[PDB]
Amino acid sequence: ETTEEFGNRFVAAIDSAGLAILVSVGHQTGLLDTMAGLPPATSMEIAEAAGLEERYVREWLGGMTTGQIVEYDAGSSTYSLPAHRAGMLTRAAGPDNLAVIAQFVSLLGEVEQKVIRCFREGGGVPYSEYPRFHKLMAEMSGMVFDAALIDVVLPLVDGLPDRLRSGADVADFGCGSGRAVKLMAQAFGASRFTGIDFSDEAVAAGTEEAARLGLANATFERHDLAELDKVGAYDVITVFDAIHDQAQPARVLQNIYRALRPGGVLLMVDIKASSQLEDNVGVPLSTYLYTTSLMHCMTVSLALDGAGLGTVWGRQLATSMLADAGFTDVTVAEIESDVLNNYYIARKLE
Amino acid sequence: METTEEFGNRFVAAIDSAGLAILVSVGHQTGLLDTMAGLPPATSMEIAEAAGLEERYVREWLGGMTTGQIVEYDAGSSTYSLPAHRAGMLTRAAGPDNLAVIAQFVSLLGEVEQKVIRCFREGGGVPYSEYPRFHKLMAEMSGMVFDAALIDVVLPLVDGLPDRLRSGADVADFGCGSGRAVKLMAQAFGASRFTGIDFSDEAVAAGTEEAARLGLANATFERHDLAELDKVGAYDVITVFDAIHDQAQPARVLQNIYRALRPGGVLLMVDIKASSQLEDNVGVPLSTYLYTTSLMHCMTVSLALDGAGLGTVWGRQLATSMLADAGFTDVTVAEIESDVLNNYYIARKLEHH
Ligand SMILES: Nc1ncnc2c1ncn2[C@@H]1O[C@H](CSCC[C@H](N)C(=O)O)[C@@H](O)[C@H]1O
Ligand SMILES: Nc1ncnc2c1ncn2[C@@H]1O[C@H](CSCC[C@H](N)C(=O)O)[C@@H](O)[C@H]1O
Repeated sequence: ETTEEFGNRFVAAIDSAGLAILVSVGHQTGLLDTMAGLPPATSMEIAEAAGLEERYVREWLGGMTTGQIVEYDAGSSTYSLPAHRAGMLTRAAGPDNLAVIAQFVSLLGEVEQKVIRCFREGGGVPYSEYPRFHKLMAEMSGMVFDAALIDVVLPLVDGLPDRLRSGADVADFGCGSGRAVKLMAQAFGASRFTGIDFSDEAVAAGTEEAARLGLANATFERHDLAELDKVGAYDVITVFDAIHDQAQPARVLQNIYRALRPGGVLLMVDIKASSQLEDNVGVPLSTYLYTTSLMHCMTVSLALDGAGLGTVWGRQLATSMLADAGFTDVTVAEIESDVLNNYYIARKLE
Repeated sequence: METTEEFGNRFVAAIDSAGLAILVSVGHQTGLLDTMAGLPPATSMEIAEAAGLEERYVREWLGGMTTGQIVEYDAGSSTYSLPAHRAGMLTRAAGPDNLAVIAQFVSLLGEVEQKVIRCFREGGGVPYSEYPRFHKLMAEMSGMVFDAALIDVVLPLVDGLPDRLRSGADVADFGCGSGRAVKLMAQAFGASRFTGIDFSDEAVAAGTEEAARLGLANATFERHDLAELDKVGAYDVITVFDAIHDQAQPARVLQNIYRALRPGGVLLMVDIKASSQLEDNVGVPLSTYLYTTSLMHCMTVSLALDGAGLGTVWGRQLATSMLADAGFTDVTVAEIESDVLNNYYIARKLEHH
């Protein structure tokens, strides 16, 4: 490219950056929701529907309109959210709602300055500086869990579903807020599940939902995955997007191997990307992935003097690290439902 | 006709793009972009050592920069380069031309999203006090622009203004802020007398110290609320830079500028280049960015004060109308081709008494 072209590109980028933010706001406010449930309408009409300050809404619509998400009729002075677009930005779109992931732009922006300090000074930014994250992660993750865990993900392991039905001891490591555990515990009443996280927040949350639903077969424990006394205690262990952000990932992978009874199974769902940089160029979401890794997944590990592999550790490294942990039978799967993650299946001999 | 499959891709690209912004915003603040411009193809290690920064962070930054396509990468030799054509628009060496500066605003708007959202629900707005890093940055980049072209480009737009100031005329700058404007003019025009007005004492005191330090007798500063001025036929010349749309009571301020001017006096108000019609702004670069800073900042700061909240994109048609409401029956709107972000509204006051 030449110079004129870059500026256009880079200017457009700034406009896109702003657009992202606007979408996140539309999500959190239910504007995007409200508009999907509406015909063409005026700023005041849309504000009234959403139960919001028209003024704020008016400017929102402006940005959305220039960014070509919303459509405004110059003649009638009404705005409209094209349906083909509303099914990609609304809660009702289930897993398809892309407005969720835009929330991360602001969340990452919140620590730009603390991050820049680590470029100069080393160390990293701890989890406690990202209070909003648990909720976003739960939501981002929750989309794929409700959509696909029980009927798509668990069936990737032959006979696992049957096994659960029969009864088995199952553990979710780095469980977060216990969503997957809650779904599985209702789904398989004869199996007993335990979820583990080092957060009080997550354990509280997962711990709570179960209290509410009376799911006896769900139980929650706070532990650090790098140090555990579980030996041969689980037939099945899952870990959903928790490995790359660990401080001592190889150790957790050893700790998983020990806690599995022989013939047991590890299902690690982690981000899909190459461990080689060149291979990620022009792939959608890579720039977003590296950003988050730098501003979150990469730094939170480093803050504990950890490994800091980041979000983009990749397939190659991830697999050979399962090899190193003792998993001699390892296969990688993917699903249409989740474009982001690989689904690594790893077995322990009997 | 755009297809949903198609939108998804555009919006994912958008998602990628926001991250790319932040990376550049970081690269500039870190001094990384500046650093690479001065290097030959090098390794993540070499680049981090060259910049005096932590390699691991530099590496994550480099990766995104590579995927975003800004930075080029020879995987064969594990080296990166910043192409000269790109280095040009992201380096501090471009002074005012550095694009990288504006990227910093993604995080700055990021930092207030939660408070802004609350506003949708409860009204009011986010107070000016919560935006210190934002203010200091604007002022730093305007300041370069003033250094770059105020005397040789901006003032000459007002026909016969260089002479008026050369001979010596009574000048005021409203919303002077840091005061860079006042300094440059008072340097270039020893004959004229300048006054800087702002209501932030910090700024006022600051300027006064700067004035005295440089020994400029002609420069002066005062703390006033622009909306509460009682000045009457004090100034031959009044300059206002990008400080009207943010006001609580803009109409009043314009009415106060009319009143403070002498008959035969001139107002130069610099403000954002946009239409007041929404339709007109679609397809014009940066429209989205501006509507965003407005909702996210310029609009709310006013609303916080029960203000007008006209916003960053109040536009030309509304600005001109407002001037006339204020009393100016003679107004021309100038543009400079180089500057695409601002309109230079030149409003003249009638000579009779
Ligand atoms: N050292 C550690 N010990 C236990 N949990 C850890 C940990 N380091 C990170 N984690 C967990 O890693 C999780 C990342 S996100 C949570 C994953 C969850 N399956 C979901 O999709 O919501 C965090 O919730 C955190 O609790
Ligand atoms: N009501 C008011 N009275 C006086 N100054 C005001 C004001 N409202 C806003 N301002 C000024 O608006 C300024 C922000 S913009 C500053 C413009 C400056 N000449 C530049 O181009 O860098 C603040 O410094 C503040 O002093």
